[PDB]
Amino acid sequence: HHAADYVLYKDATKPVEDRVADLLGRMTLAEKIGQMTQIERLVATPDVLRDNFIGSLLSGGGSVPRKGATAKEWQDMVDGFQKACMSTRLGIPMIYGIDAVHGQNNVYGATIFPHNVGLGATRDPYLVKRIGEATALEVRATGIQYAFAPCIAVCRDPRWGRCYESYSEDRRIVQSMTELIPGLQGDVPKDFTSGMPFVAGKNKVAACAKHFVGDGGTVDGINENNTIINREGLMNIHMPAYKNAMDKGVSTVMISYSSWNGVKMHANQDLVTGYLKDTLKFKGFVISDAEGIDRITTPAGSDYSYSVKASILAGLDMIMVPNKYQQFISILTGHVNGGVIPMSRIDDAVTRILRVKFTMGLFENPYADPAMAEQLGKQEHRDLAREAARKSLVLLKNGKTSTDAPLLPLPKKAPKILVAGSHADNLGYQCGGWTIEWQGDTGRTTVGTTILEAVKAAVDPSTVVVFAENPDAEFVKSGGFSYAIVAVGEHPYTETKGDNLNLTIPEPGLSTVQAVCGGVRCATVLISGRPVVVQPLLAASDALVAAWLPGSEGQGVTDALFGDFGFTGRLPRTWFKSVDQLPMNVGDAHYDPLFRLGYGLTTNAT
Ligand SMILES: CO[C@@H]1O[C@H](CS[C@@H]2O[C@H](CO)[C@@H](O)[C@H](O)[C@H]2O)[C@@H](O)[C@H](O)[C@H]1O
Repeated sequence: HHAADYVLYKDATKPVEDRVADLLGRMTLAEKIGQMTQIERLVATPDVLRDNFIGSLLSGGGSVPRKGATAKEWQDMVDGFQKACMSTRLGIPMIYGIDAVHGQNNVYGATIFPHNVGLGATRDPYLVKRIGEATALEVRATGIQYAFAPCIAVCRDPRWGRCYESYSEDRRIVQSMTELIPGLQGDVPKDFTSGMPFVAGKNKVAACAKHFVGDGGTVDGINENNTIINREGLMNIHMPAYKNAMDKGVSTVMISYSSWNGVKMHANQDLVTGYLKDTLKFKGFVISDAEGIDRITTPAGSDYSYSVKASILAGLDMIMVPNKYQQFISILTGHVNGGVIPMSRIDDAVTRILRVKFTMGLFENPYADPAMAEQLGKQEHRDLAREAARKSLVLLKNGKTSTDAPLLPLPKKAPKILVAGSHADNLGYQCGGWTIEWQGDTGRTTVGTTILEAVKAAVDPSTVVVFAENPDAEFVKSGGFSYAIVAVGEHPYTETKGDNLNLTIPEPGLSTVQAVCGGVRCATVLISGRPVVVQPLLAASDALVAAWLPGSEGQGVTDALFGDFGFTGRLPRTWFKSVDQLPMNVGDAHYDPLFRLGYGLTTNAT
């Protein structure tokens, strides 16, 4: 179609499959293996990207151009890498990925949404879709085209450090929340074939259903461990939301570090090729987790030659190396040259990668849109996060006896009130893991409103608000307070650091609640990624709210405390009486919860 130097794959009017096949046919082995290689920005340079024909870059947790970087700085970084990739012989644009898992959370000033467990409490898939939409905008504000979300793990044991990344222990709730996908990517057309990838265009991002499969089913909630369950159970609990993801055109699937009945997912041909590709008809690309192929072996990295063979033969398409790319490319090249990995396998991997790139418009818009920068931290998105935080809250108790006046909602006008606890004025703590840093952090790490700040913004001007992080009993009794709001809970964590066999909150937390509630009527706000031992907190408190990890918009909490809205959240997980009961999930034989899945008290708006 019509100039003399015409190249079909560069023609935006041509069908995606025609463009894919036209480009594939022109590629060298080096160019093909390059496409299959994803590297950290930390090891990327223009020469590296060009010389190795690199297909993808990522920012892992906390991998940022600098602390406090603006949206424009991110765009300029991504564009710099893209300019190198576009300078190769074939000019294949790279795709840049990041964990935008509760907003564009590595980025300073990005709206931080509640983590997934709290989103499960909302039972509101349309809310989650709108969060996906807002997240896509804030990711594109930074020039990034690809989000490693949603985590559709079904966490079956809250001792797991990623339980907060799971919408629920109930697969039906996880299935419902796959609405994140068309939020991130755009809605698929009416004709759409389940398993095809889809992204609407330059204001949307490629999504990633992760981590395939059974990441939430590991023994004792040990992160990356073995999931011991028969096929029927894997298919009934851990797999269903992957089919919903196929139906919604999820562009990519990331493989789990975990094993199923002793077989590493990163080496499981039956599940990756036999099931995901051949049965579910997935036609996007399958990506490893970071050093996932290394961890096939024990010790990890002890036979990288085998790691490459096993993973690529299993059906993985793109390898999140993410650092030692030279070794990866060299070994894979050697395996192909020696006939150990057939060219058909390479061509399939590259077909899938290119399919996603062409489909999403990446060849047409390889560079960032500077007009999108202002989407970052946009007030409308914060208003959405505030709605989500409020809807996520689960009221567990509202009065010590059935005959007491209900404490909540609290009055906005009172002479003097107390706000207390380690989590009352700590933005990092209310965001939890995957916020600015990989593991999260403490204090004022980004733009947001803490619980204290939200209280001050809510109350009548005549209301005096006193803050004390850890007041003693005498301070509270002598203070002339009308009531107190006390916020305590878990510190930020991610992945194995969050694995926890005792699930008791750090001190001081309970001691502060006891001191405050002993002196004045108190509403306890519990910040956690999961159910934790809660009977002692309940015994002390007039009212208690499970607020999960509500994100940057602390006014979501006070919107419910002061009755602007009624409490509506319902537990998306079983609340255990004791960790000795675990695992214990709804539908089990000996089900003996402190609070069952679905429990939640309500209030009416005042
Ligand atoms: C300890 O090394 C750090 O690990 C984290 C998490 S591993 C892996 O990372 C993927 C890409 O960021 C996530 O999509 C996936 O869910 C995680 O399991 C990694 O983010 C850091 O880059 C790395 O320093």
